[PDB]
Amino acid sequence: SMEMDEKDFAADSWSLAVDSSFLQQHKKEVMKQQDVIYELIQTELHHVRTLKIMTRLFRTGMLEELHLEPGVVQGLFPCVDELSDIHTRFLSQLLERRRQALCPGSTRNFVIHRLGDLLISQFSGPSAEQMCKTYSEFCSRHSKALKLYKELYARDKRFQQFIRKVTRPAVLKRHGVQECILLVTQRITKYPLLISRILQHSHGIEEERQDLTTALGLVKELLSNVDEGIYQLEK
Amino acid sequence: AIRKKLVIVGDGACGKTCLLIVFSKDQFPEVYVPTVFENYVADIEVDGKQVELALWDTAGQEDYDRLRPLSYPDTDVILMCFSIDSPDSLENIPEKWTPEVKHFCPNVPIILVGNKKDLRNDEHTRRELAKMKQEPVKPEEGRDMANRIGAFGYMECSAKTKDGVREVFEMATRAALQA
Ligand SMILES: Nc1ccc2c(ccn2C(F)F)c1
Repeated sequence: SMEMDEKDFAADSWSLAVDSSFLQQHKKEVMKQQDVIYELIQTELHHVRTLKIMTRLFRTGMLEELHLEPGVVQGLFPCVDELSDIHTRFLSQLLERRRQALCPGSTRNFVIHRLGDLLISQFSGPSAEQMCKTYSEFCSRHSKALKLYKELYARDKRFQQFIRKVTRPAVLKRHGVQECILLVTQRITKYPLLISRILQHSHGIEEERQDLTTALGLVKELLSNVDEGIYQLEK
Repeated sequence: AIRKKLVIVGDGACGKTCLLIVFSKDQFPEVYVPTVFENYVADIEVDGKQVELALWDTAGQEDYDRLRPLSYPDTDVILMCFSIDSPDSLENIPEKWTPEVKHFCPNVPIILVGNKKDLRNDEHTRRELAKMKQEPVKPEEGRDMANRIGAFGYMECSAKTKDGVREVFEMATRAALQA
């Protein structure tokens, strides 16, 4: 995570992120729609941060400090590079929509009016096929990953010191290895709840209401395909 | 501080996301109530024992029977939630949720929690429920269901007013600590 993005998303809501004088210029309904759009981007930023802890902090640390066998590290963090690539791309498109919307002379005041089209693009075509394939593989390897982790933690002393060392800082309190895996798995099922609440406050422009309705269905189709392609592997 | 894991289960409208938010913030959100809960590690001291309780939600996983059980591994206590303003969410407890939680979490203590107890004496709630020939869940109806499913205990709370919220999570910590 970068200081610019953390600062832009430090507030608990869009209503508290923007200047008070800018907030006053908007209707109650627009403030509610923006609050939920901000929550979606803030939680996506947290999600991309979670995948970076898994790749840079855990995966890379095990390869360089512990010199663990690449197939062991793969078993622990299945599809982490593909997952990181899907969500860093999605996050980039969301922050670019926020950036274009900023008022001239401001780094915090903005209103996103066309989120729907970005969501339809992400959850359709090749990007939807890649999310479906990646989560079906990741989720099918979830139990095998936790079992491999517990075995290593209980049988190797150098692995235990490594884990205790890298997860010691307060900023890693919710981000242990197993916690990161469950955070990633639960991410996909958060999207329909967020999109539906954005849709509830997006009745002003008919085109936007239709785009968000299409996007909601594409997310549910994706979730249904991932759910149906899951089977827990067992070693 | 030992580490324990808590998972909240129940229907979409049982109010489980709001309970996790009010507990973790120790405040009912004044400006904005979040749509989603990611995770949280609570520092709880119950009966002189310090515990790190990791809190998890299952909201969004109700329709996906193969994604949902991925939240269960190594759970130490289950908060099985229902809404007091919804007699229908109480019906789903022994049929769908209890057999699932006993299959994926054998021998794990379950606390049946009655959410939204503030609506038990809300007139809008009482009039609306009468159109479908129903009424708010009585405290004894909750106790009987908790006894029937073999729950560790039965508790009630109101996320709106924070009443009974701290006690729910303190009792969950106590249950997670037992053999
Ligand atoms: N005996 C058994 C096996 C699997 C079960 C249950 C209840 C839910 N599931 C699961 F597949 F979701 C019960």
